[PDB]
Amino acid sequence: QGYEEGDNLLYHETSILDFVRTEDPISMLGEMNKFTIDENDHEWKILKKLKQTTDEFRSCIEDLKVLGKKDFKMILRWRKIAREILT
Amino acid sequence: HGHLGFLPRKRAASIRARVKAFPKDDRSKPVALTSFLGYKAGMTTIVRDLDRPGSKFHKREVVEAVTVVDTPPVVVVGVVGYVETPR
Amino acid sequence: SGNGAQGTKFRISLGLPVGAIMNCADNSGARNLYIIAVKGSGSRLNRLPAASLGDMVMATVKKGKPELRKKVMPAIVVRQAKSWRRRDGVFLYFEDNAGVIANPKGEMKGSAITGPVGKECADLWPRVASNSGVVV
Amino acid sequence: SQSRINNVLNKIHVAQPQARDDVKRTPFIPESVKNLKKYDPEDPNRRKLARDIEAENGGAGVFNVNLKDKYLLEDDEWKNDIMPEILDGKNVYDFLDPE
Amino acid sequence: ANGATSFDRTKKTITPMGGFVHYGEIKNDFIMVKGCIPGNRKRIVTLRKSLYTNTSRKALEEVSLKWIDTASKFGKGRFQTPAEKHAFMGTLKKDL
Amino acid sequence: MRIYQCHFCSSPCYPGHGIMFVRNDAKEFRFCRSKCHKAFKQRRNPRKLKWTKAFRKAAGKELAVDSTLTFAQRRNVPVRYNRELVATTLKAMARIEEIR
Amino acid sequence: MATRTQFENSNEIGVFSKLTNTYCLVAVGGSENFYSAFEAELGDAIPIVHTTIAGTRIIGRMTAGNRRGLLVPTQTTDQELQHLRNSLPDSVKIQRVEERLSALGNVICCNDYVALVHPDIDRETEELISDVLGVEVFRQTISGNILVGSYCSLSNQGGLVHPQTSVQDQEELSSLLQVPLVAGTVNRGSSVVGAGMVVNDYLAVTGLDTTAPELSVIESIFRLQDAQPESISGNLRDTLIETY
RNA sequence: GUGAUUUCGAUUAACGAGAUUCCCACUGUCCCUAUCUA
Ligand SMILES: [Zn+2]
Repeated sequence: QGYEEGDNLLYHETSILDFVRTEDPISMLGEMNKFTIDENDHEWKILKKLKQTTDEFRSCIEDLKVLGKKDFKMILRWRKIAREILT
Repeated sequence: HGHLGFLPRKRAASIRARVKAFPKDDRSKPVALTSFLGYKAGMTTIVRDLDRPGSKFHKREVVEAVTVVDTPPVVVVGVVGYVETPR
Repeated sequence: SGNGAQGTKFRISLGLPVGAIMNCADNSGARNLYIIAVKGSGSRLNRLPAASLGDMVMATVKKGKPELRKKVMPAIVVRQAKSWRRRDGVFLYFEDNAGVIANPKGEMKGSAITGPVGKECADLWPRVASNSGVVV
Repeated sequence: SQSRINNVLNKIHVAQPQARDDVKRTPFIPESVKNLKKYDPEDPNRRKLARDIEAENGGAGVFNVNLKDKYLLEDDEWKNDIMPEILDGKNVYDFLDPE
Repeated sequence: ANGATSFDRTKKTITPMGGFVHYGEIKNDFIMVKGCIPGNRKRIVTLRKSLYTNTSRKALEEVSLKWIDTASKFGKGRFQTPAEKHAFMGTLKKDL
Repeated sequence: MRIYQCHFCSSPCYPGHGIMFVRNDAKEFRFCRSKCHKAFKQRRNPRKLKWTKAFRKAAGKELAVDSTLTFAQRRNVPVRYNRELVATTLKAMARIEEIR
Repeated sequence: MATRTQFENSNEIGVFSKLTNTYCLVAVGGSENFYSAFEAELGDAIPIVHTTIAGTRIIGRMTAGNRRGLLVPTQTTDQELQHLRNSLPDSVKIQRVEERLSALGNVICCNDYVALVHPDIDRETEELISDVLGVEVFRQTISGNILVGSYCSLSNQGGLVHPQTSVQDQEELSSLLQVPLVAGTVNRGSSVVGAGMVVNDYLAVTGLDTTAPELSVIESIFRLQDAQPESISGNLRDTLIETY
């Protein structure tokens, strides 16, 4: 059905913080390719010392359109934990 | 349908196909065999570094299917003379 | 290879018969391209003409702008889902089927192409090569 | 006609820079390019061109130019050498590096 | 080094891993011919000299081979030699 | 030529072998065989599939970081051809594979 | 030094060749007429390399660089990288980049001191440009056109952009580049100008269909003749007005 | 003799192994065949 007018590279990346803070994550996960990581950001410095941040979370985050629904649900759980931390 | 020059579509009289024309002889050249016998032993693939001026694949490498024919040396065991006749 | 192409074109597996709708990958304002004919197509009885990567077809715009609709125009196929063999040794394929509008001389109507363009199409059409951002 | 005047400007107008500080951006012309003698198409003693070499050897479509002849190497005998690339499932170029 | 070229330094013969299917290894002289020929494996074949002096540049051009595929033909072969297969997989249970 | 490695299981990909998929974001996934290609299309996780080098290195079946393993990378800066350098490379490759 | 030629009867010299001040890259295909056309003017002064990029001939579109360095896409093979390295002198850096926008000639419009790049390229390739080519990177769309390298031919002396460029865009780009700019055509009215012609500070090559007025404009902006300054617009003006 | 009912000879909801033109979805009907089991 064609391509977007404002989309040149057909590449959509946002911030893991933007994912954490957005209210509707379903459409974002549908229309994102990657979640970039900043190691000089204090929120990410906080979230680096968590149980689910390490292991295969980074590999599942570096790409999105190869993931399965189980990987996506794990990502949703990680964002949920990050949200909870945030007379 | 079909190429009418390959009729009739009958079984070959032998398993070894006959050579029905040898190269035209040139008496000045040294003595050489015109033909050899081998056994077909499978196929494989090669990468050829092509040198073919004029081609779009000049100075480029292509992948080719090849056939391997097992050819141990043949043993000479006889000689037969032929005379030409009006028949 | 018709008029406008650069040199000889080798055989590539056919993916897009007549009556197929592909994406339009340029910024000309078309959304799809419906194939009505394939240029340089040898005739065989009871066979649908089909197009491959690097081919020039004649297409209408089923979805797009009202000005661009209703008119048969030349297009060039730049992506095919059907896998084809590259002579250096790879079988490869793209995610969808995509083409770009063009004039009879092979010049691109739009300004740029979005997505990867087939290497064969880019090396055959210099204007496609000029307007490509990603070539495989 | 005054209406045609507005269309002239877009093509005839040439815009200069504002010189943006003292950063020097001078045109580079090589000394060999400077001292190169102009090629005269009808001149007896002129350098032999690549198409001339092709015509002398085979002509277009049959001549086979050696692309290793203009290689700049520490040794000239190395120009006609095969560079290996596969060894036991490894790419040689991957292991190729100084020290 | 039947299957080794100037570009591929792996010392290996022409025989693919596991042998040709329905035909053993090649331990004699052999002819590698471009393309396919009539017949199937094990069939006796006759190779004849060209009947005419070929006027094609194809008959003249030298062949420089870069690599010969010696992967197994008995499946989706990934390794050219058993040494490469072992170096990839590593140490298996029966190696210890 | 170039020996690639499978995007799924990391097994070597030789000329003609396997299949390549080019995604719209223009990155190329090379698969050594249709097994890996079909698992990718099914969207299975190689890090979960025990028969892949990704899983093995993730779970500790084999070493992921090593002095021998640092020798081979994709060189993006070419070096001038030097016969002595090539011969030294050919020796060192065998030595390194033995040590590994 | 403005000359005309064709590659296999094609007018797009910028597609099939790359010209800088210290080297020239020429597609290998066909015969040696194109190579010898370059060599007749250039002499043995600078390297002229028959090169192939990923098995293709579109090297002025797949490759980017200037007198200092050369950039090739990820699709470039090791053999081609080695061939380029053995051909060019060590004074030329040669770098292969992992950029998703592979058509470096299209996505980078550069010269010896400043690069105009595609807006959406990444910081990694911007840093690579600034490091290997020794230039300053600017994300800018020429008249709102993707592929600045395709729609603009640039040099240390001047620049030719596609005619649709607005006057404000011309002024802004001229200030960012510090070379005089002209909106103009090539190859009898072709908008794609960088991909239609190669140019460096002392030579320009364009398709055989380049008309005399277009050739004069090109030679004026690129300052090929020593005697003619940037001010000859006041002397070509009558011809240009009569043409348009 | 007409065949529900209503409204203005026309009109009418519900229903139909009744008739006709298209749409989505789907596909070996087809391009163009190929293979497996009994
Ligand atoms: Zn697998």
